[PDB]
Amino acid sequence: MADFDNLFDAAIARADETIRGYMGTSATITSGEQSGAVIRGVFDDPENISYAGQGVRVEGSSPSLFVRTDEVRQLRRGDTLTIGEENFWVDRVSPDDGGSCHLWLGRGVPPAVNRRR
Repeated sequence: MADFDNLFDAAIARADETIRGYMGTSATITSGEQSGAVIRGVFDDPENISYAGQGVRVEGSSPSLFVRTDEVRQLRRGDTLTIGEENFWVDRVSPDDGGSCHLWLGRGVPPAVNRRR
């Protein structure tokens, strides 16, 4: 469970806080215009509780995606993307002048995800 970690983790961090938080998400943008851009970022669901007591939310209705550059911004509506499972969709909005740095996604985690083992 714990091996090959420099040396220790008590009198070296001089902090001891904020450890959990595994990351490493890959998302790919494929639009009818210029499909061929791989971005990093994961899915976020405000609602949180997506198990029981659903069909209303009254708190979380749409999930956002966290990006680390400025490509998702270009991910204008009507663009399909693939992440991990290989399914990400731009839920963003643009009544006329699109360009919001909110990044609201719509997922459709399907079976086919190019597995290898």
